[PDB]
Amino acid sequence: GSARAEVHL
Amino acid sequence: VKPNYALKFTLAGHTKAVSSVKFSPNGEWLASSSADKLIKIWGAYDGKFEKTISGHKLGISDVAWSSDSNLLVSASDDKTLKIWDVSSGKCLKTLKGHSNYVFCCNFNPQSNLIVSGSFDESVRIWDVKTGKCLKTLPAHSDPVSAVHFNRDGSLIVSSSYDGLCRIWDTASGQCLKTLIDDDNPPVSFVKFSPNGKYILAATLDNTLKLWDYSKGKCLKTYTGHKNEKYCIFANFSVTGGKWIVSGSEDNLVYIWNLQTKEIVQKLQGHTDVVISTACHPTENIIASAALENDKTIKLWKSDC
Repeated sequence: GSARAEVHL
Repeated sequence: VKPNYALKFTLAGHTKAVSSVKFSPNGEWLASSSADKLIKIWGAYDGKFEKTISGHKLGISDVAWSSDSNLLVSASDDKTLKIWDVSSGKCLKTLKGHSNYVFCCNFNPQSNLIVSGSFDESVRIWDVKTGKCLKTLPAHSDPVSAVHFNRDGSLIVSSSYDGLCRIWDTASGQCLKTLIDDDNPPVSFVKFSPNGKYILAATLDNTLKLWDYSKGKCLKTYTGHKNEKYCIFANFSVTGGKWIVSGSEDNLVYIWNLQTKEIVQKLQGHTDVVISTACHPTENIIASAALENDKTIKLWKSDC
């Protein structure tokens, strides 16, 4: 729902 | 000596992953931000829900208090930051300028400035009063994971997925130093120590490191936890014993002895990644928050 709660490659 | 943090309260309310938790400087409140686009205020000592602050159009990734505990600033996927008056719940200013998600934010010591980091790979410095961007720093070559002002506000430290930690002169905007160790893993979090002599940095290779800013060298490393995917916050606990606190991807809260680097305690209870932790300014209290499968915040208390 927000960048921090997602994984970034 | 070792701490004995015990679960005291579990705070339910956010409808999506919680993204960050922060205790107000005056110790009266706990603010939390979430992917549910909301900010919630809770009693710091009783964990009692106070109010909900709304406005952002998309999920929020970070929230921070002003020095006098009167304002909050949040960073959202809607590419804006919003300054809030906590007492009234009003959005005083919406900071527009970043060209991609805003990921991190903080007020400077006098709280007249706000620093932000974004997926647009830049760091921006804003005037709190006018809500106008004062400077845009072409800081990194990947998303900026964290930004923080030093004790007197003359410096800003930033971290990025590009593997770098950089220190900037607030007034000139010049890059004064680039810090990186023997490997180049993404730097997921950074912040100056309470006395401003060190920088605590987390990298996505399951490591936390304490850097001597002036000498530009790594002094201590903290390991034992799991951190390879999310930008988990880390803190300096200074109310009782001097610890380093951080969430982990194994759903636990880790606490290390800052000087010895030994793990002194692990807090079990969350059902998902502990993305954020915060340490109360006067009481030995730790607040922890977890992602999507948990959605709760927990307050732990210790006698030391």
